[PDB]
Amino acid sequence: AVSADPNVPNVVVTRLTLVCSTAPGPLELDLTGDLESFKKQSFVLKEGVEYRIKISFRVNREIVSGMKYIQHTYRKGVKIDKTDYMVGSYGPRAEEYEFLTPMEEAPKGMLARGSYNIKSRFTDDDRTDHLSWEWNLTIKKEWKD
Repeated sequence: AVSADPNVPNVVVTRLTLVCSTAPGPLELDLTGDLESFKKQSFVLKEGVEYRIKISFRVNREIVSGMKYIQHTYRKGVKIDKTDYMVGSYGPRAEEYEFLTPMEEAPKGMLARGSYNIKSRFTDDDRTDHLSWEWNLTIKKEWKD
């Protein structure tokens, strides 16, 4: 044989970042080992600040011509917004990359405050789903003001 055996996927969501240029820092959601530790807590978000989201993933085996990112804004148990994000063709170079979603205002309002469960399924246009999990988003008044 040659080198070590595969028996492992080549593309998996390594982490999720949330830059807002206002909060205390980018919320990093690890998605490789402890995945059930996110359903116990949530990321404090602002009423509706325009924040961008960046998904990270390592590719060290084959190219993924058709990387996609999904996210169902589950609210009160019911879905209120879920869509896919066409990324592009990714090839294995040496390490992982970082996707970047444009602005995204959160739900604001005296009632909008609360935890919002989200279903994200990062899949590729090949024949399966690389990885998928679920994290909640707690909206508040001001995390730094």
